[PDB]
Amino acid sequence: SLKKKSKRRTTRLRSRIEKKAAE
Amino acid sequence: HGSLGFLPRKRASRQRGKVKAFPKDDASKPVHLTAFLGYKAGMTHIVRDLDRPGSKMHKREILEAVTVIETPPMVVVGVVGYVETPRGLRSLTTVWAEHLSEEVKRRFYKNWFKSKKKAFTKYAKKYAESTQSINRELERIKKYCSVVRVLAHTQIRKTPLAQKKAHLMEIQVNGGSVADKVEWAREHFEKTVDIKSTFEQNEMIDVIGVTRGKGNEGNAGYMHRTQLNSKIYRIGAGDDAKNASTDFDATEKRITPMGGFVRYGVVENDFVMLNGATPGPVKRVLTLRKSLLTHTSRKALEPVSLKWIDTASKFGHGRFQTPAEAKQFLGTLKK
Amino acid sequence: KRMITKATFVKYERFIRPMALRQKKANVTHKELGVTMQLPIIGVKKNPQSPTYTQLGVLTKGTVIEVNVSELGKYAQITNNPELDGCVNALLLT
Amino acid sequence: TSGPRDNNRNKWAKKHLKKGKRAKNSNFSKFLKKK
RNA sequence: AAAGUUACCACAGGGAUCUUGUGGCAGCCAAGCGCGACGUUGCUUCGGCUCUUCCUAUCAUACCGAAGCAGAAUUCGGUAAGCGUUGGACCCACUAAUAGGGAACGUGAGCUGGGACCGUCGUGAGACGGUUAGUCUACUGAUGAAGUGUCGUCGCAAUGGUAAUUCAACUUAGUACGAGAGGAACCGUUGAUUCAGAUCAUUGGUAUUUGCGGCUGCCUGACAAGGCAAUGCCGCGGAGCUAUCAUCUGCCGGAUAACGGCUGAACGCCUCUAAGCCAGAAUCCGUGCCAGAAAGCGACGAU
RNA sequence: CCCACUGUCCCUAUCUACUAUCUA
RNA sequence: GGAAGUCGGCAAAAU
RNA sequence: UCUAGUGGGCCAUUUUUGGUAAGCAGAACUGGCGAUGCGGGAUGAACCGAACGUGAGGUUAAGGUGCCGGAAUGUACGCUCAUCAGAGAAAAGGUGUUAGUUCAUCUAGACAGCAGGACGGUGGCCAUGGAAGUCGGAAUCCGCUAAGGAGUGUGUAA
Repeated sequence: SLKKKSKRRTTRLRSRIEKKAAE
Repeated sequence: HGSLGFLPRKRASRQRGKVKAFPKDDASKPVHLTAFLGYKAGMTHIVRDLDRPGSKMHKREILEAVTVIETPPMVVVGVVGYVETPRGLRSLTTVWAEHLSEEVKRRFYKNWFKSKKKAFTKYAKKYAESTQSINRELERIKKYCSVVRVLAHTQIRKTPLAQKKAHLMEIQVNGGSVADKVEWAREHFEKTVDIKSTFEQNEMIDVIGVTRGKGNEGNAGYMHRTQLNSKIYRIGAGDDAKNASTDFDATEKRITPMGGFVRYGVVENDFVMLNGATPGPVKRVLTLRKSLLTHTSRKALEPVSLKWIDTASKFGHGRFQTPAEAKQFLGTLKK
Repeated sequence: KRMITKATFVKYERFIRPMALRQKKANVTHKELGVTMQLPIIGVKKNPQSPTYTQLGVLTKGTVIEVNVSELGKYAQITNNPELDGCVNALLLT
Repeated sequence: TSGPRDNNRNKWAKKHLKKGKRAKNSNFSKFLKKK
């Protein structure tokens, strides 16, 4: 992070990001 | 709860209050001491004129409770040299006096009576035989070390205390060059340094010591504490009979209250009277140090002239300063 | 519970129609004139969402409602959502 | 009110060190030193 | 003769089961890509006490910016969570202020307050039952064996914690300023609130000092003498404990934010910024204060 | 509601026994 | 000081 | 001929049906899992490789080669400085940087900067204590030039 927030994301969060990118 | 700066609330790991900071050294100032060791005897109440400009009791008198600490002259038995290193101060070497009194020799032993009294025997032998080693060590301190602390011990025999072990400690020698401090320590070897020479009853000093234990509470008590800005009101001399006699009172008397100090005894040596309360109960050793940072406001700068010092019987409801005037007022007893 | 959750206009009354949700005046904007006039809601012609809503007189998007046009009765279609906008904003059928 | 870390208060403390302090304390140490 | 219809439908059964500060609608434009932004026209069960911390989306305290901001008292806007944010019944008064929130069932193993099935009788209607069914760790302190030959003294300080807060009074003043009405501020100074750490000179409280005295009753045939009574009762009572019911003390350096500037290019001008550099907040980091690594260490004494 | 009263409270403090604790 | 405590004179002392 | 076991689902692609504040909902489609360990993705039911007797040697896939970690702190060319770098909130904003694309001036002297002009009818016309270009409302003409407006703003009671 170092900023305020973790760059690394939750695995279910990544997948739904992929889903949101698809639709 | 209280302040979080004092936790973890645990017992102090020392009976004698250790100095954790000394006033900053100055080459402009000549060579002197900064700390002293005394024993708490109790306090009385005194009447003092109030020369406080801008106050509502200006040119008046108030009653102040003032703690009395017996401070017999301290004996310098050695010197310690400190060299600054990238990991902090480090004790480079230590030089002791040739002859050490039994009061300070008792410190090194848990059982002085059963001991063979062998402390510093070969040290005294080598001191008398060859002084080249002592000269080499003192030259080492004045050449390499940047901080000099003199080993001094208290004359506990003069105090009315059953304890015979002297509270040896170090006093940082602030002032002058390092050579000046070394010369000062060598001249003062085996001699005595007096509180009259250290403090002079009108400056603003700090008192440090361990508080009294209150037992177990839902640990509470017996902790190292540092009181700041405790003003000296009078450095009385033990030999002088006018120590407790002011200029407005006369009435030749001694600082020890009639009936004696409760659980301490009678003060016979030089005493110090400090305004307000100080940590620790009676007969506990207290340490005094100079002001680390210079701050003399009107309270810390105004001169003080005592008017009357109470010496009534602190044991019970005492009502007579001295047995002399007590017998003058009271009718003649059967004895 | 059983109550009408949408703004409407005021056995058969099985549900409950809130008085606060009910509206009586509609802001109808004329097409040719391009002016918004606040006319009373004479009645609800037909609600395409549900005939029961039409029977209950629920004011919804696309619902036909008749309002007085004497000062300008004519029908009009509600082009807004009264449940969200908070006002019965409709456009005249002319 | 301003706290003890007030930058101006530290400045005024520095100014008053050489006005009502310092010299009268240095010689005060000197007197008991020559004692 | 009956038949269709029911989203006016009602009674049983079967299936299904991120968020915050900008209104909408209709037109006129409309950079542009039939839409079309900014603009423009209309009209209108929950609920609250304590507690711990934490967030700042800051009520007060500190410092700045702006405003017809003379002064004073304000208003708005920045940095800012260090420090606070009461006492009683929509109030109330105090107060510098009585800010908003989180701990998704804030803290109910801190705390409290404001039935289902079946049956039976039943039209448009509701009741009178039989079964029933709940499930070591952390922190606070306290010792402590041990490398360092052994024991001891005097110290070093890696690291961890931190603390002070707010107000009104004097002077500067009835000056600056103001037609007048009014009326500042800085330096310096004295007190008081809140909090923190101590202390028991004095004062109050405390009584198993069963310390002294007095009273009641009891027991020795009497006098006296004593002894008593689960601490019989009363007065005083050291010592100790204790009390914002008593008393003391509560620190200094830089670096910054907002912001004000200096030199100065970019961009032959200019510019507080780009490289650089000052001034500057109750902020930050140190100092001071507390702890001392129980597997960090030094000097020294003896053997 | 008025009056009186009191550690209910501001704000707790002290004493006593028992408990609690350790030992066999 | 005297119910300001707490939803409240609950318990004590007063009588 | 006869005789066991199976009659679920999950995930994903594509087409399509409507869509809806936004999600999604309905089919079909063949896949992957399901019966299945292994390499990699830091860790993993669904991602990239690969499918299995016990071993030796060689070589690869996917992914990697600063150190933890086996393997170049390789080679070549560029971009980027973040006082919260990097490994849907979207319309935009930025005197942040780099390339281009288009259009403009330019020895008749490019910008920029210095030295000036920046005029005459005319104070055009109204307005009102007054506004002479710059309280304001309509006009917006003009002669001279190298060029000067019925004036770009400051300013002025004007």
